[PDB]
Amino acid sequence: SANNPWTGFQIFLSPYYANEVAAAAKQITDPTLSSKAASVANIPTFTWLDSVAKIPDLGTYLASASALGKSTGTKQLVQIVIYDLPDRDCAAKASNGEFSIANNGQANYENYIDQIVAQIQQFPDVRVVAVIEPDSLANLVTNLNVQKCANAKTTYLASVNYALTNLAKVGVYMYMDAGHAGWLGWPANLSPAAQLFTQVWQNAGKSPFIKGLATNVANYNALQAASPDPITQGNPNYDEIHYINALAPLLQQAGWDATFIVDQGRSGVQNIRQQWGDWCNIKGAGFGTRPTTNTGSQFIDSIVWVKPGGESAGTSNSSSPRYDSTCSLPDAAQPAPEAGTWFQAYFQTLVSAANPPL
Ligand SMILES: *[C@@H]1O[C@H](CO)[C@@H](O)[C@H](O)[C@H]1NC(C)=O
Repeated sequence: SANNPWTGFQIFLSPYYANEVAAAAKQITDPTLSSKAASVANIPTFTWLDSVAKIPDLGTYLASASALGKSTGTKQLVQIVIYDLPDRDCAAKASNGEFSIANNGQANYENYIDQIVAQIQQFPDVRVVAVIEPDSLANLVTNLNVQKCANAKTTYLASVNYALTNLAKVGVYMYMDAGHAGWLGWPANLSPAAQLFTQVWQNAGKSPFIKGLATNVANYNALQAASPDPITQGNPNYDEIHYINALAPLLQQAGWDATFIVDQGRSGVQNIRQQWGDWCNIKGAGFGTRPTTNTGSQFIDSIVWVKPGGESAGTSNSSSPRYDSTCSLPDAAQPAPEAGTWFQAYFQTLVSAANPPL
């Protein structure tokens, strides 16, 4: 499109990830690998607003970015993920997230959005790009047979609508999460997905700030695979570029000339999964293509690193109350610590296996 949110802006580097990376790199004993690892702190990532507790951090990042821009003559851009739906991650094998539909979820989520808007409102010289609710709307395409998802459907739609509608009022550029090629990219899932995303876009007023969709968030697919990963058999859309090429025209027909961003943060190593749906701490993953607006496609505004690599996605301990058995599969790195905590060995392999090399 004419207006790529990233062009002309300097991406604010997460200091939280930078601190995690610095602490991680000093523990890497091989000096050559340690230096490569340290350099990861210079690669832009998205900040996940996974709870209300993260909102004060957002405020600090907006204010810091504003000052860095003035000190360097640049216009700054802060990258965030909105990730706090009630009954979050409805198809996952364990509940997570501070809000529940049964305890005033809608009002509490609205207040979470309101607090985010109240921060963003104060820093108009900083641009914000937001990924809207990973692991939400895609479940409403393929997973309505999952009772928790069926029961969450109206809340997910209302809450995502509230986020889109209110973040647009402060000029946030938004990409709704849209799963990945092995989820919504199956040819038979394209049209139901397009229908859902278009209805969501319509309900939020077709705001021009709703730029399009984010794909492969927190996943491992290739953008453009050299050859199809065996996990993809049966799906002609075996990588993200095939998925995006197939979905984009369906959105265009609705009057939404949508554009896309694609996570490649953990896509450096292909052919590492037994089944396509295996999502947790996949062993042997490497950092992938660095963020860039040189995307190879009319439809793609940026390759991005949405999920920061090194933070565990779930414990492998089957005794944890938060245990999801996906995290103990033969292709999951084990032992793995609780979700959100640093996973040092996984990070070191992400660095070692980076492609292109760090
Ligand atoms: C596994 O889970 C139980 C309870 O959640 C805990 O007591 C135990 O120490 C955990 N073991 C590891 C290695 O995390």
